[PDB]
Amino acid sequence: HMERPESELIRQSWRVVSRSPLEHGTVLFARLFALEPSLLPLFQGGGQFSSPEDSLSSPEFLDHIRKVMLVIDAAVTNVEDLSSLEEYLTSLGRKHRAVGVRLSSFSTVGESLLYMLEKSLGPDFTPATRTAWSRLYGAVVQAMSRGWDG
Ligand code: HEM
Repeated sequence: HMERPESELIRQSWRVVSRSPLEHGTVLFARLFALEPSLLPLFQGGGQFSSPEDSLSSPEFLDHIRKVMLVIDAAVTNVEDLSSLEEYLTSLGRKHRAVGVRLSSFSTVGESLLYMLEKSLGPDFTPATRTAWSRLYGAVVQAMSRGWDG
């Protein structure tokens, strides 16, 4: 349950972001690392003390930014009803727990998301657009938090 006018604020703004997902994704992660810098070591080359062993164990950053935005894409596609994605999102959450990402970190992503959108859109980031994106992202996180034994 999210109604057409709000779904449409989301579809439109996402269209602008979708012109350049890596560029905007990089803004999201930069804010993210400013807020939680301890997440950096989870990516290939994000360590101060790591060998080339991480390159295969760990995700590469720009590649993973693509994956993040693809998942957000699916959420947008299902903005009006998100239940067909809960299976997946519960599975994705489990993966993030498995490699040491705290649930609390996904809040920091939310802020970073709103920050990216705000930079991306300026006055077009209307209060209703911000609120709707909180609801949408919160719903995504809700589904994902299922993978944390909770
Ligand atoms: C602090 C935030 C985040 C960190 C540190 C992070 C870190 C990682 C890491 C380390 C992996 C590799 C997982 C593995 O192969 O075991 C990964 C995979 C992934 N992440 Fe994230 N992630 C974050 C947020 C997100 C968010 C918000 C999304 C989507 C909404 C996302 C989507 C993905 C996807 C799709 C994969 C691929 C997993 C697969 O192949 O099944 N991540 N993430």
